[PDB]
Amino acid sequence: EYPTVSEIPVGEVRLYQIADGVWSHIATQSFDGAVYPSNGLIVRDGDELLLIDTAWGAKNTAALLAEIEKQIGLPVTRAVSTHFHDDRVGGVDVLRAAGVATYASPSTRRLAEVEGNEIPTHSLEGLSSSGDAVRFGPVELFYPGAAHSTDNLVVYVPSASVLYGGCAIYELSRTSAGNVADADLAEWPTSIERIQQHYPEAQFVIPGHGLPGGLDLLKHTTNVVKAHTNR
Ligand SMILES: O=C(O)/C(S)=C/c1c(Cl)ccc(Cl)c1Cl
Ligand SMILES: [Zn+2]
Ligand SMILES: [Zn+2]
Ligand SMILES: [Zn+2]
Repeated sequence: EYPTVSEIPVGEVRLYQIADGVWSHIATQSFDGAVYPSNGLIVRDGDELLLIDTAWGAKNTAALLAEIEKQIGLPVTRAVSTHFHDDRVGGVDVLRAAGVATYASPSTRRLAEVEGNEIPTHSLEGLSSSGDAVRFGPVELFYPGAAHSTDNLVVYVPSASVLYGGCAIYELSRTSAGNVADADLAEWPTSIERIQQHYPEAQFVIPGHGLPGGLDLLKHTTNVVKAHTNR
């Protein structure tokens, strides 16, 4: 029932209800002649919504907002980008022009600036050291350490036991490493270990791209990363 890469045409956005007031949003994008899926999260915050990550681009993000307006009908007041790559911050300008307050760690904002990507406005405090956790409305933000990127955060929704690992977590069908240009391969397994240590009760784990599963995705990503390490 979860929408796959092949069912979403580029430009469109699907929403998937996970629990009471917890959705993921799924989009697609073309890169080097191939089509990739991309996940984000939507968490109800009273009568407002917390957005996790853009839909990979200005066009997709504008369509994500229109789809939230149509399907949920509650305002997105804040948004967090979980690291600095285009699939997480591409569309921040759209969010900001819509009146959304955009957030990311100081590291993420700096790395986005250096990369020439869109820069979230607000700086998240309390996430400077590996293992740091901070509450942000209806979710907990967690810096597990460097993994897919030095700045990657993961998001936990306590009300529904939903762990959003972002691009630090691979889907099961991905058996080889993606683009690891900005990754810390040496530390990636340890960082996943921290996620496991801090959210062992997680029932529903969302990767940055592809289908969700359980906590098996953590060990799965460790296997792929270590396999790539021995390439
Ligand atoms: O594998 C991933 O999860 C990501 S975000 C890969 C990537 C990188 Cl490393 C740089 C740039 C862009 Cl656009 C993307 Cl998609
Ligand atoms: Zn990335
Ligand atoms: Zn503001
Ligand atoms: Zn990604």
